[PDB]
Amino acid sequence: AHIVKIYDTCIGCTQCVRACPLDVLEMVPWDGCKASQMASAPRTEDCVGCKRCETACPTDFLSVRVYLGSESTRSMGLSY
Amino acid sequence: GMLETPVTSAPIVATYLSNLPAYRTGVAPVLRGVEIGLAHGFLLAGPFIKLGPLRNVPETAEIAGSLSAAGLVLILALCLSIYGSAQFQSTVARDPLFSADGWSEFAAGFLVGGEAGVAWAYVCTQ
Amino acid sequence: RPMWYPGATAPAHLDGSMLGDYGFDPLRLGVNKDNLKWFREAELTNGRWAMAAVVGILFTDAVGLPKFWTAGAEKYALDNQTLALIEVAVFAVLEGKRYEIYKKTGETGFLSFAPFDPMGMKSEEMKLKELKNGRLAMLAFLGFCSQAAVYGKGPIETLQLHLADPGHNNIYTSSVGPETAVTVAVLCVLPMIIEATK
Amino acid sequence: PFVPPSWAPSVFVPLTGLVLPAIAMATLFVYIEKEAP
Amino acid sequence: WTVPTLNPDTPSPIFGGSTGGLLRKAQTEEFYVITWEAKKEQIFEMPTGGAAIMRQGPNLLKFGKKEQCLALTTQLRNKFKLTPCFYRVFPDGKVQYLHPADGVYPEKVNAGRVGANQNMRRIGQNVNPIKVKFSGRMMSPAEI
Amino acid sequence: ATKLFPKFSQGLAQDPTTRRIWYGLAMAHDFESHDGMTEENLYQKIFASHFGQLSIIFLWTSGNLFHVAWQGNFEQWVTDPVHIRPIAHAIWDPHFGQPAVEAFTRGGASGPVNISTSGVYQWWYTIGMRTNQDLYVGSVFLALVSAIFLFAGWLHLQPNFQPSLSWFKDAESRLNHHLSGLFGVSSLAWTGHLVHVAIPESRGQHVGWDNFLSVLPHPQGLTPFFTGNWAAYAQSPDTASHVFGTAQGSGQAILTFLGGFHPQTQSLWLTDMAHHHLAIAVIFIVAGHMYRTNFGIGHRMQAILEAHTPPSGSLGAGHKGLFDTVNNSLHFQLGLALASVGTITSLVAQHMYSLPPYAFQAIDFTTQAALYTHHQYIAGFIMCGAFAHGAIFFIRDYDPEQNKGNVLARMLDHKEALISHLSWVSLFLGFHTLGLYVHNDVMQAFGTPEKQILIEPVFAQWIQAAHGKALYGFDFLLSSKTSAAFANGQSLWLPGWLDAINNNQNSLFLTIGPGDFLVHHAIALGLHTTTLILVKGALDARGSKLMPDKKDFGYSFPCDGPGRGGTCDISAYDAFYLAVFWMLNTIGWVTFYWHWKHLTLWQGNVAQFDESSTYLMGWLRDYLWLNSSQLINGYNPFGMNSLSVWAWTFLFGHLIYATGFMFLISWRGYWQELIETLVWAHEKTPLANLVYWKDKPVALSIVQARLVGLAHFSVGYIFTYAAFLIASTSGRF
Repeated sequence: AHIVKIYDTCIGCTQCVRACPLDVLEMVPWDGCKASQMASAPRTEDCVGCKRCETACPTDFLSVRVYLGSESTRSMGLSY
Repeated sequence: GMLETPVTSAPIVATYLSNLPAYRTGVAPVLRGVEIGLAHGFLLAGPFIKLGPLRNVPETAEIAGSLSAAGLVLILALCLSIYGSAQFQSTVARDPLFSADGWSEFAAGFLVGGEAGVAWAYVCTQ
Repeated sequence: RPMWYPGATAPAHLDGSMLGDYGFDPLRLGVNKDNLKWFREAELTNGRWAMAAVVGILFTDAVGLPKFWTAGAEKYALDNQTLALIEVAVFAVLEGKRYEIYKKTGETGFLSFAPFDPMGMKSEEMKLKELKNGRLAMLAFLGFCSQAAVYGKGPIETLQLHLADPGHNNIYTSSVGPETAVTVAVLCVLPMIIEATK
Repeated sequence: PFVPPSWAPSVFVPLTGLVLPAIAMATLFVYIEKEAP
Repeated sequence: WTVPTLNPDTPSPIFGGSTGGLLRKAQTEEFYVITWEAKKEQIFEMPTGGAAIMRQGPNLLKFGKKEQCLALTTQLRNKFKLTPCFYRVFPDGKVQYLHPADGVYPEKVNAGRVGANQNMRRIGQNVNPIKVKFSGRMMSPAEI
Repeated sequence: ATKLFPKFSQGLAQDPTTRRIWYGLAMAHDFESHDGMTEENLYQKIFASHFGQLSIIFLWTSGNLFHVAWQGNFEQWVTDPVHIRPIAHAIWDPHFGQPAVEAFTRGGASGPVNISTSGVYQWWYTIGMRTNQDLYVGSVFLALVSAIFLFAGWLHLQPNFQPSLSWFKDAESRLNHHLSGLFGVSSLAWTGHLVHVAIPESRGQHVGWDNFLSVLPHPQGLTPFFTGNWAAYAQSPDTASHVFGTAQGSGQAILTFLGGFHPQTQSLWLTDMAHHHLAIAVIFIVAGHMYRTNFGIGHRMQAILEAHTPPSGSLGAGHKGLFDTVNNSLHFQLGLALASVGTITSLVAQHMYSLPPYAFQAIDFTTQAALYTHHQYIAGFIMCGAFAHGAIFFIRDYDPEQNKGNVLARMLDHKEALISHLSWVSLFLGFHTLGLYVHNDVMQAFGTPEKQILIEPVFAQWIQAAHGKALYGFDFLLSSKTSAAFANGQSLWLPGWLDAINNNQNSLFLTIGPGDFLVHHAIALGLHTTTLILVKGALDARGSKLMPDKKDFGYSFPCDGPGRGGTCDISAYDAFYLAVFWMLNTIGWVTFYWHWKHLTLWQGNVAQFDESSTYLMGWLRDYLWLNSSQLINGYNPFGMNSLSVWAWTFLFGHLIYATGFMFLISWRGYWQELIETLVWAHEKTPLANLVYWKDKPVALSIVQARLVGLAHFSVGYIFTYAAFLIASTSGRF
């Protein structure tokens, strides 16, 4: 499975969660930013690695990173 | 859900497919292999006989074509054996053909039937 | 329990349950339990075939009949085309009946008789004797073919020629001399190689 | 002498070209698709 | 809020069928089932190709992968303002609720969610690969 | 379920697609990425792999010797090595028809054979081989050596024979033994063979294992060596009328430095080569006592590296910590080794064509062309690998904390300046070389050849004059009869060297003009651009502005997605990937120049090259179109000849190259969608759905696609040029 990591530079804009096409990320309460929210990846077994979340992240540098790992039926997005 | 058409839903084609040895579901796999091998070797002997490199020389075109068809049948039998060994390794009614022993017997029956079909196609031209 | 050299060790899957065990499996092809039975049956039938073939070849050279590698070219009172058709037709049913015997019992058999023994001397010691004689006959058949390859003539003739000059007539003084000499030296060094690492 | 016979290519070329690659491909194919216990 | 249970006897939208449906994976590995409630009969676009008609009330559909179910969920939420939910069904009959996992959509923060895969540092603070070398397998410095 | 293959990667074994087999095959030698790999186990696996590689090399050499001794004509080629073509091996193909059988039946053989272009006949003839028995014995000996090396590789993996990690890091001991034993003692032994066998065999005296202990290499028998009268070994050398292989005109000297070439064989003197190996053997043996191992005396490389920092701080910390970053990094050592080996391979190609060492090698035009092209392509591939491993070192083994302030860190500190200057040099060279070419092409097209720009290479001609060539008329150093450098060598080696360099019939410092100047600038452009791509990929391997954390993704990864404007081909692997094309283009230019200049030289018309190499139309018509006429006529509707195999190989290479363009242009997505449609078709087809796949069919990955496309491109490139070069050179001569 791919490795999805969230960093402390996240501003809690929830743009990465809305851009995820397989429901891998979510928002959890936090205290390190004004939005009081932080991105999380509790369902990385369903991540395909499209990196749409990185495209939707506005922080410099990115707060969410996807490292392509082992490949399975779910990570390869195979319907067969 | 799926797409249904008269080509895949006609009762005539369904009966024709069910009458084939591969879709018998209840006979011995070795018998199925023998039948399929005979039906395949008989048609396989043709192209090598009429189009091989020795197709113009007389009294040996059929010999070379039949030997080439026999070699092809042997290669196909080896392919069937390795397919069965690499496909069934663990774990209506279940067809016994889709099993290690069933597919091995099927491959052996295919080899015997194919060689018999090639030999029968050779003598049929004499 | 003697091994295949003075000081070998079984490869953890040749404990000795099978007859004629000597712990010989360097390629480890019998690691699978299911393959060990099939390989054993194959060894037994190969040994039986080699036994009958070696006895037949040795009997043909004594009487004076054609050589074993040229008996096929001789013209018999039949046609070779019909001979091959009858041979594969009979053996199809015979091998099919023999295979079904191994699936139900696990050993060889003839036709519908799985433990084929009309006389009845099927003992545990007799089974091991069959294996030993089959292995010896397999090596003997390989020797027959190899002697006919470089020397021709015949097995009995080869033994007769070896008695004329044993120090000068051997595999080392033949056309395959250096290859077999190097192979013999490598083989003699092999047990020390296995014992040095272990 | 080490000189091979005249019939050596007629036996070794078909061997190395069809018998050995078929055996190697079959054994390798069985090894690749073997399932771990 | 409680986890819903799949109702296999749920009417499906009016569709004539297509060649982009389920395959052998649904019968041997797993498949996905999406259910939603529609206020009226409406024509929508199937993620596998074609136009189907969702009926008034419950609607159930089957897909080969989770991405198809989420794509249909996004289409139903953004266009018809509905609230769909899907499950992962195994050949043995096991049903696993997938989204929304906690009953609330992940774009909005909800109490009770425990953060996972969160690094309390930035990217520039990651160590060099030499410090991660000779590990159990190929490991990136972000995994530690 | 989990598959057994690959055993070294658990993640790949759980992959249910066809990508598992491909990745298991491509990651088999990446031991650092294997599961549960340690440093000691890594070094042990590399040791075993090294032994296996040596076994393969020795077996290949024994195979070549055996085939030449069995199906060759070495016994007949030694009698007339000017008019007899060497035979590689016999041809046994059932697909051959009758005309192909009599077409390939040549060279005096009784059947279809292949004419060798490797030059092993000349090499074996020069070193002393005369009969087929000698080649047979050498083949058996090399086969035994190969078996011994294979056994050593297997033995060093078993317990009580695995070397520890500390043994693999003894750099001082390894360097001392490689310089004194692997280099010096081997060269001394080669000198012993040349003095004992090659030199007497070239004088008509047979010296084999049966009589080398009773045959003296010199009539004075080791007395001048022990008494210091070494000049006695240079007395009475081979005269100008000596016939190779016979005693007519032969001498008695064994160590000379006459220089030049043999008047008959047009190759270097055997006594000169023996003396050369003796001198380098002494030098290498002496150099093998520089490092401290176990006797107090010697050096420690760490001390020399740490005591080499400039006082003004121009190099920062200097080389502090460089000993640890090299000894603990295998990629650094591999990169250094590949860089040196690639440069040495190029040196071998240049020196081998210019100064032929083997007898009757210069007359064999096909052998010379094939050897030069082969070594230059090998050198280019090795150079690309050296830079690729440098990038791998930066990503996997570079530690900024340990290399703080030294030269290694300072390189990355100003990497932008290096990349920018490489870009400027490449841009200048490309713009000007292309501009001069297009200008000359327009002048030749408009019918005004006197208007083209022809810059004379005065610097290289000045160097040629410094070496002794008096054609240009500079008259200085070796070109002037009154210089100190000229008068100091007139009694040792300058006569032969001057006679050989002033001869326009050999390849020793060929005459150059404006065409040589232009093509040399094209070569400079190729070298600078390939270096720019490789250096930029190695320096940006750890990161850049677009990807600040590139080092966290490894050396080879597909991309970083379409975000931030797009990140296609951002990894260092992709930089090496793009650099392979430039390497092939550069080697193509150097081999094209070499082949055209030598073709015009051998044909006796150097003016053709001098007047047609200044414009690209001359290169396309007078070199590519003109020399491919016999090649494409190997098989035509009227029949075929022995050159049809090269025509088939020519079309074969074109097909492979074009097939590579498919993986190079079309990308994954389209193929994945197509494969999905094929999966549906197989699943919905009766009588065929009963047979199912074990691995799910998927399209090749992005990285795999690049590798496959590059492999096809390179294979087609190599095969096409090899077929054209061999066919044109062999058919013309």
